[PDB]
Amino acid sequence: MDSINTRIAEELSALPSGRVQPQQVAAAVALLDEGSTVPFIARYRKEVTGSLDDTQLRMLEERLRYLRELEERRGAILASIEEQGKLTPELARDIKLADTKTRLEDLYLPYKQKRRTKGQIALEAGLGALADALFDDPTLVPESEAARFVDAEKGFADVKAVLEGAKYILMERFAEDATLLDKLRVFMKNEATLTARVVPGKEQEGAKFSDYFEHDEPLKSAPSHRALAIFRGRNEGVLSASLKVGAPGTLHPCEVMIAERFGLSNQGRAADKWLAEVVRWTWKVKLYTHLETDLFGELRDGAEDEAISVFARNLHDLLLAAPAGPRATLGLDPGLRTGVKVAVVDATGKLLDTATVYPHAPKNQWDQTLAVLAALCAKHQVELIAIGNGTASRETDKLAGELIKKYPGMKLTKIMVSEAGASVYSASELAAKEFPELDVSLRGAVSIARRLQDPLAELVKIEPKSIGVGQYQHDVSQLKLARSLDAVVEDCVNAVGVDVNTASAALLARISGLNSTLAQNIVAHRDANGAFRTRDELKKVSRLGEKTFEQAAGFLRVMNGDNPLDASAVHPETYPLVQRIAADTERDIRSLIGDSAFLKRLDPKKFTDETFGLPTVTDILKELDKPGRDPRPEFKTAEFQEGVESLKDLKPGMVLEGVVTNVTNFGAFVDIGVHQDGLVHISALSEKFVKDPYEVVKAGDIVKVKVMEVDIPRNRVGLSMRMSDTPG
Repeated sequence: MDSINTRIAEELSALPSGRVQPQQVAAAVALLDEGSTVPFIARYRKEVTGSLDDTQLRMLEERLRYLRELEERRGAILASIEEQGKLTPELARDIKLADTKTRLEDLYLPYKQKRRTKGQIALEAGLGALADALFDDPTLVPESEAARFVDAEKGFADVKAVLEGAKYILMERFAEDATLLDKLRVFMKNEATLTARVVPGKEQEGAKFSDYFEHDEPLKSAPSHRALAIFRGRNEGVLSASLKVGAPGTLHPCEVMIAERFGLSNQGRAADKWLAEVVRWTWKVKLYTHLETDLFGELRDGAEDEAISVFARNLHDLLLAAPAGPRATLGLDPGLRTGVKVAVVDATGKLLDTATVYPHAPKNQWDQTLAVLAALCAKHQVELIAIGNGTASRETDKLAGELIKKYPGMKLTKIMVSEAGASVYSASELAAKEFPELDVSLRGAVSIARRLQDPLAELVKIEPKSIGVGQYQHDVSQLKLARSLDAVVEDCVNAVGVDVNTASAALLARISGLNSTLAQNIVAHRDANGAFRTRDELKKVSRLGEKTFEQAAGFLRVMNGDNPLDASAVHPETYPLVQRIAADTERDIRSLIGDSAFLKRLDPKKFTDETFGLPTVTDILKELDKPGRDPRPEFKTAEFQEGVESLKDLKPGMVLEGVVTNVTNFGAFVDIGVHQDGLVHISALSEKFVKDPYEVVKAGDIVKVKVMEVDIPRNRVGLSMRMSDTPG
C-alpha cells in the first residue's frame, strides 16, 4: 500500500539518520514480509533498501504493524457503517482522512453495537420521542411532556424516571459526537493540569510517593518518570490522578463547549434548566471519564515507550561490553543476612567451587570471609573478581578491595558487574539443567562470574524482558518490552556472529532465522557428527532449509574448516563473486585474506554486478582484510585501573570511565587517564536533548565515555557519553 510506504518513509525521514524514500520502505517491507530478518536485511540487502540500518528497520517494522492495524480496522468500520445504511460520502471522507485509531473509533461510535445502557433501555420504552421533543423545543415543560410516557411496566413508573431515561438518551447521543470529542480531547490535552493527590490515610503506607502527594503540572508536558511514578502510586491505591482545568457553582469550560456544539443556550425557557442538567451530566458521567481514559492512556504509552527505550539502550550496552575472555574468575553475589554468594570458574567458565560467606551485617564475619576468598583465589589461580551491583555491592567491593590489598601477590583485579537477570536465571530450567545439584542461591554467583568472562554468551541464557535494566521494568507493557528487548538481543548477537561449532543452543537461538528447535538440532548434529567442516554442511541439519540457510549462514562462523570464507561475514551467496575477485587478481582466496595493503588498493567498482552492488563488494573487501571482526572493544580494564594506558593505545569504540575536569557552556572536558582531556560536546553529553552542560555534569563526576576518534599526531581524543554514537 502506497499510503503506508509514504507515511513510514516520512516518519523515518524525521530521524537524524535522514531522508528515506517510499521506494526504500516498499522494498524493505517486501523483504520483511517474505521472512527476511532485520539483521539480514541491514547487512546483506543494503542495495535493495538504500542501506537502511537496524535502527531504521526496527522502527519501520513497528510502524508497519500499527499502520496495517489502522488500515484493517478502517475497512471494518466502513463495512459496518455501510451495512447500517449510514455511509454518507461526507462520513466516508472523514474516515478516509483519519490519521489515528482514536479518530477512527470516534467516528465509529454512533454506529457501534450498543450495550444495554440506560439510554438504550429508555429508547426501547419509546422515550426517544420525549428527548427529541424537549431538545427540539425548549419551551415545552419537561414534566408535562413526560406524563404521556409514564409506563411502570416498561420500567418507567413516574415522571422523574421518565425524565432521567430521556436525559440518558441525550447524554449518550451527545457523548458519541466525533467533532465534540476531538474538540474536548484537544482542549483537555492543551489546558488540563495533571493532578496527583495522596489518598487520605495512606501518607505512611505510600511514603515512597510523597513527592506526588500534592502534585500539579501540565498534562501535555508531564515527563516519563513522574508519569510512571504517579500511575504506579495510583495502581497500588496510594494516589489518585485526575485532570483539572476546571462545586464553586462554576460552569466547566467543557460544559460550555458541549452546549455550544448542540445549540443549547439557557435562556430561561421551560426546558432550559433540564437541558443544562443534561449537559452537566454528559460531562460528569460520560465525557470526562472517557477523555481521562484516552489522555491517561496516551500519557502512559508515551512514558512507557521512553522508559523502554532506555532499557533497550542499557541492555545493548550490556550485551556489547568487552568480554574479559578466558580468565579464571571469582564471582561475588552480594547480600547481608543471606550473605555473599561465591562461585569460582576456570578459564573455560567451568565451575570449580562455591561458598556462602557472611562478611557483612548482621554476622560481620569479615576476616573469616577474607580468608575463605583468599584461599579460593590461591588454589584456583583467580585473576578476576566479578561483583554484582545489587544489595550490599558497595560493602562487597570494599571487601574485595581489602583482599587485593592484603594479597598483592595474587595480582587480582575486581570489576563491578550488573546483576541483571541473575536471580531469574538461577531459578530457570536451563539453570536447573546446568547445575542440578547446586543450590539456587549459588547459581546467581555463577552467572555473575561468567558474565564478566563474556556478557553476551551468559546473558542470552536469560529471557530478555527478565534482564532487569531499570526501574518500572516490570510495570510497563510486557509485550512492548519483549518486542524491544528481543530486537536488541537479536541485533547484538548477529552483529557479533557466532562460531557454530562452539556456540550454545541459547546463543544459536538468537541468530537470524534460527530458533530454539533449530539451535538444538544444530547442537545435536555436531554432537552426533562432529564439527561442521563448512557452512554448506549446515544444510544437512534437520529442518534447516534453504530459506533458513540464507538468513543464518552469514552469521554462523566455521573456524578452521575447508573454506576460509566460512570464517567471515561474507555470505555464501557471494562466494562466486569473491572467486571472480580471485580470478581477476590471479590470487587464491587464502592469499587475499589479511592482505590489508592489496585489498585497500582494490577498486570495488570493478566487481559490482546487477545483484551485488557497491555496498556488498566494499563490505566483502573489509571482511577479506579482517574476517568476522568482533564489533566489541578490547578488554583493557586492568590497564586503566593501573593508569598505564597512553593516547597512542586508544581505539575508536572503547568504552571507558572518565572524570569530568571542567564544564563549559559548550560541553565538558573529561580525563580518561591518558594525560590529555577529551571534549564531550554539549549534545554528546546525553541521549536526550541537552540545553545546558551544567545541568548534566559537574567537575569531579565519573562518567562513561566512548572513544569517538583518536588523532595521534595532534595528540587528541574524541569522546561521547552517548553509547548510541558510532565512532565510525
